This record gives sequence, structure tokens and C-alpha cells, in this order.
Amino acid sequence: LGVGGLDKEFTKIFRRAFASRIFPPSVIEKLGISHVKGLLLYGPPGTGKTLIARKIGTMLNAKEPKIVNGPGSSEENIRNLFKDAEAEYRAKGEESSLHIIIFDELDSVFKQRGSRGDGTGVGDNVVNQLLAKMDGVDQLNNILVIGMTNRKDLIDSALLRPGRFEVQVEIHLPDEKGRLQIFDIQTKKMRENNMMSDDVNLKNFSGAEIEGLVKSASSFAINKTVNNTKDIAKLKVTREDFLNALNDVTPAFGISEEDLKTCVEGGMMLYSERVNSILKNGARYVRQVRESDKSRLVSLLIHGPAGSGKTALAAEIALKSGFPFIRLISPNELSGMSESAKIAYIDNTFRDAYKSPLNILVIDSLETLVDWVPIGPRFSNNILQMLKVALKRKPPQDRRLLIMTTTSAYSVLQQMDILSCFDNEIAVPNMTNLDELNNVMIESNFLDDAGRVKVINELSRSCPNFNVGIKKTLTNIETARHDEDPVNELVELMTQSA
Amino acid sequence: LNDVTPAFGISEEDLKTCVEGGMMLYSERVNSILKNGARYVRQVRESDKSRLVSLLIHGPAGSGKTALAAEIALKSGFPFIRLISPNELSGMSESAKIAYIDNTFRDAYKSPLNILVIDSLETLVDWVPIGPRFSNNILQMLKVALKRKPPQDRRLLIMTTTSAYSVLQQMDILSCFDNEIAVPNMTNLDELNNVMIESNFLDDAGRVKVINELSRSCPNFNVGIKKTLTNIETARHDEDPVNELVELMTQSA
Repeated sequence: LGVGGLDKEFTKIFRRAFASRIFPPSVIEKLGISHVKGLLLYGPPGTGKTLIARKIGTMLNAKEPKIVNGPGSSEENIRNLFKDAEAEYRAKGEESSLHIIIFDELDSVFKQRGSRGDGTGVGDNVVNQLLAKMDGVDQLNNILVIGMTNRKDLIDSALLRPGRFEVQVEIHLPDEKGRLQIFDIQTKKMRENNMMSDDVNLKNFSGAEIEGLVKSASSFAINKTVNNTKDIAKLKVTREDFLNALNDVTPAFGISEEDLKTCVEGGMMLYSERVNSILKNGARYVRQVRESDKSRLVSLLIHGPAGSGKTALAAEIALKSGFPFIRLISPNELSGMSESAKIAYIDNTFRDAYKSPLNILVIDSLETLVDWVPIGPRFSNNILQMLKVALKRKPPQDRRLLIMTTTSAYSVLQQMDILSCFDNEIAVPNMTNLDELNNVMIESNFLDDAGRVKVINELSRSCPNFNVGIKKTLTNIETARHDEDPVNELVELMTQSA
Repeated sequence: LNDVTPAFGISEEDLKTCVEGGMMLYSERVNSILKNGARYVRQVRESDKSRLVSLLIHGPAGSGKTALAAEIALKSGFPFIRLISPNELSGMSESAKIAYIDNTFRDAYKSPLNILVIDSLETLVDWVPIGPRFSNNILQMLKVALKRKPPQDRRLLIMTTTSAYSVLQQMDILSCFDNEIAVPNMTNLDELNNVMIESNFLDDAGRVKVINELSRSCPNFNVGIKKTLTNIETARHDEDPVNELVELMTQSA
């Protein structure tokens, strides 16, 4: 006990890796089987793997586990590790006590080119000695080796065949019931020492985050009294302290709120029906993904001219969805990186997207991310291939995600023949009528109606056929306003723009 | 049995789950193609003259090709079946890719009967037409590999898929393949009616109306199955399903 939310895996592990040890050697001999000698654990960091290893070791009452970190002396160390198990085995035969050895960051051994690993021998030698110690003719029957890695795919298949690492297990991010149990475990002592109020009533957090939250709540409670004083005995934490604590702990695996909110919106205003149509289609394509089991990967292409509003729309659709996981890939993230670094970053983002039931990603200005210059033309083909492959793969184990991407260079993409990745295309047009200008002026409180009327009347025959984006109109109102004559300055600016 | 998985075998999950999310016989050509595939399979399995066979499946993108290849493979019953696709080679240097292909080919030569599927050949070589840019070493490796015969009275079958017939014709590697298969798109409203029926879209009264509207909105449409099965799915969730699927299908057409 001391672990929460992981009952099923505990049952499985106890059933297979340990249960044969509880029984006397006589009955196991009488059946004709042999104990398992390898177990592989994998999952994200800080989730409770070493915790399980240690707590299991207490039930069998084996010796305190040895622990080793992967990253001539190295050749000599491995033989030093097993000494005690050899001694105890010669000492007491099959009845010797159990010896448990923990190995961390196993993949680091393999994470090198084969040529260097074998020529230096550092990578290969440890592996060969270790396999020799549990499979070969010097087999020791008292040992069990636990391996731990965040990436299973890099371990060679030779290790996974029977006799070596036969059983493999995955660790997940906890669910709500797990967190409720953790809340109870963490608040037990507060609750049982009358230091927790009666109003406290116990999304993607881990255990450490709950510990930090409780500590922050305590910090609020402790701060309110200091500046050491009388009446310490009346201390109690309260719901408001927790709700204040929620504003100080921000989780990993979440929503990049600030970038979308501040950077991508400095206004949003419904000057025509087409915007409403687009927003409706987005809410339909959001709850489609959220309420259908056939659609677990959607891709869309919000296209239109430069300066039209695209990204602000995308973000606006994103914010209203409420999914737990949301992210965006834009040029700003990749500035100053080499090509390989960019590829690694993209791939890591994609890995991170594959560990939640729901996920959203936004990709902005694709033709800029590819370094397109039409004079050459010049562009990096590798990034294009990476993205083209990644834009079709579907998440594993009944998860689902939605991808929105934006571009202003439709013909170039068409000419690159990567238009088969998208399920739908949207067009964002500019402004071409004075009614739209009237709406914008009214919405921005430019000045009293009489002048707005005069401006419209003047433009009626000064320039009746204009064609301009929102950005320039909203930077022309601003400069005209802080001018002596805002109506002649705005008229002049606008006719110049037209 | 559901707890111990052997090395050497069939990569069941990849073929089954990835490559097939529907299969419905909406025309005679599909039946004919499947019959031809079965013919070839039991040809290889019941003759000593044919110990290496190679096939080419081609047609427009999104047509159904890969799902067909998988369907022919799963029904074969051979002990050894594998597929090479871009997903496996992603993130590798050219040398690693070539070595992986070579290891696969060696592993194919160690059982009486074997099947291999190669998907999207033009992407494995990294073709882009602006240059054009591509890798020639992988091309020559593949070209040589498609003619070598397995040793010691063993036999295998190869199926490859492509959408860039003109490019392969230009690159002069059509002599590796023994036969070519063509896959067309849907072109009649009867097939669409069948698909709606097959997917329980809605009661006949409304199902009829969309057909009656397409009758004089767009009688000569050309759309693949995948899009149609994602347009039924999105239109079903609309508030006005008939007008949504007809507008969306007209746009696609």
C-alpha cells in the first residue's frame, strides 16, 4: 500500500512476476516450471514505476534493491554488482533469499550507432555480460532484473524473446478516481488532526502535482497568521485557500492558453454571415470528433489571402472546444534551430499528442515553415516529407485528435501535390463593400454617426469599388483618430489603400 | 495462447486493423479483381514452375488499392506475410532503410511460402517533381530485389502499389513486374444509393429525394469511396442532413 490508481497492473504483476516465489520450492519443482527473470516497465516520468518496484520488494521481504543508472572500470563494475547474489547462492542453494536489481534508462545503452557501440565495446559489453548472467551457463537463480525506459521501440528484439524480458508493462496518466484516492491519501493526516475544514470537498494531474497543490494550500494558510504569534491552535485550511492554490500550479500536458489568447486575438467581430457559417461548421466538426467512433483523425485546411484573419479564427474555434490537450506549431517555436532539431521537436510534439483521449493541434503558415522562396525556388524537402507522412497517421488505442492548418499559397501546395491529406478546405475573402466598413466603424466607436455618414458619402463616389483586408482598416482608423482631421485623414488613407 | 506471441509469424494487427475499414462489393470489377488474386495465389501454391511472382496494382489516389491488397493477402492463408510501407522507414538515414529492406528480403527466403506487400513505392524513393529529387540507390536496390528468385525450391509472391505510373514508366523499372491491375473510381448514382443503403443513412422516403436531386444537379459525378463515407458521417450529424449531404456531395463532384 502507498500506490493509487494502479490496481489492475498491480494484480497482473503480482500474478506473473512474483506469485511463483511465494510457494515452497518443493511444489514448483513438483510441477516442472521455472521462475521468470525479466520484466520491462515503461511510461512517462514521475508516474510511479520505481515506487512500485520498491513497494513490491517489501511484500516478499527481499533485500533492499540495488539501483543502477545506465549513463575498463565499466567492464569491471558489472561483475562487482552480482557478487552478493553469487555468494548467497553458493551459501544457501535454492533456499537463498531473493535479490532484486533495478536498471534505469536502459535505452541509453542502445542509443548509439552500432559501429561505435561495438568498436568502443562499452555498449555491447555490459549487455553481453548481463545476458550471460541470467541466460547462459553461469545462470544465477536468485536474481531478478527490472528495466525502465521511456521509449520501448529502441530496445532490440533479441532481448524480448523468452528467457529475457518476457513480460512488459505500460503505465498511464491517472484518471479521476485515482486522483480522488490520492486526495484522500494526501489529506489523511490533515483530516485526522482537525486541520482541515468541513467545506472542502475532494483534470490531468499526477501525484506530485497534488502534493504541490496541498503544500501551496498550506502555504496560504500559514501565511495568513505569520507576522511567532498566539493562537496557532485555531489553524484550519479552507476551500478558498485551495481555489487560490489552483492559480499557482500549472500542469504539463495542457493548453498553451496565453499564446492563443493574447497573441492570436486582439478583436473578434461578426460583420457578416459567412463568419457565422464557418463557426457553426467548426462546432459541428468539433462535436463530430467528440461524439463519433469512426472519426478519430480529422484534417482541415483553412486557406485564404494573407492578412485576412485566418489564425484568429482558428484560435477562436479552438478556445470554445474545451479539450484537455491543445497545442500549436508556428514559426516562432522553431526560430534559431537547425533542421534536425526542428524535426526532433515536431516528432516530440507528435509523441505528446498520442497519450490523451482527445487532442488538438494547430499549424500556422505552412509555406513559411518550409522556407519557400519562389526565386530559386528553394525549400527543404525533408521537412515536407516528414509532415506529409505525419499528417495521415492515426493515434493508437482508441484516441482521437483534430488538426487545423492555415496557408495563403494554395497554388504552391497544389503544385507540390499534397492536397490529398485534407478533408475540407475553407476560403476567407477580403472586404469589398461600404456596408462592411460601416459595421467596422460602428463596432470600433470611431466617432458619432454624423461623421461616419459623411465619410461613407464621400467614399460613395471618391472610390466605390474598394478591396481591402481587415488589418489595414483597423490600423487606418487608429491613426486617423489621433489626427487633427480624422475624416479627411481617414478618407485619404483609405483611398490610397484602395 | 493470448499471452505468448511467437517470433516469426504474421504481423496480424497491421494488416487487419490498419488497412481495412470497410469492404463492400459495389461493382463487378471488384469481384473480378479478387477472383484474379485468388487465382494467382493458388497458382503460386500449386506449381513448381512459378516460384517467383510479382504484381502491380495501380490506380488513382484514394481509390481503394491498399485495402484490396490487404484483402487478397489475408485470404491467402500462407504462413509468412509481411508489408513494407513508409511508416516503418520514417526517421531513418538512407543506409538504414536499405539495410532494413535487405534484412526483410533475407527473412522472406526461409519458409516454403511467403507473401510481401509494398505500399506507395513513389514515396519510399522520396520523389518530388519540382526538382525532380529522388534517391537512386534505393531505386537500384529495389530493382535488383524484384528479380532474384528464392533458393531451394521455395516460392514467394510480391504485390506492389503505386499512383505514379508515368514516373515509373520514365524510370524504366516496369520490366520487374509480371502484370498490372487498374482500379477505377465510382461514377453512378446507383452505387451511391447502394452505399447509403449499406450504411443505413435514413429511411427510403428521404434517401430517394437526394437521388432525385442529384438526378438533375450533377448526373456525372466522380468521387472515391473514402470521401463518400466521410460525407455520410458528417451529414448525419447535421441539423438538415439531406441538404447538407447534397450540397457537400455536389461540391465534391
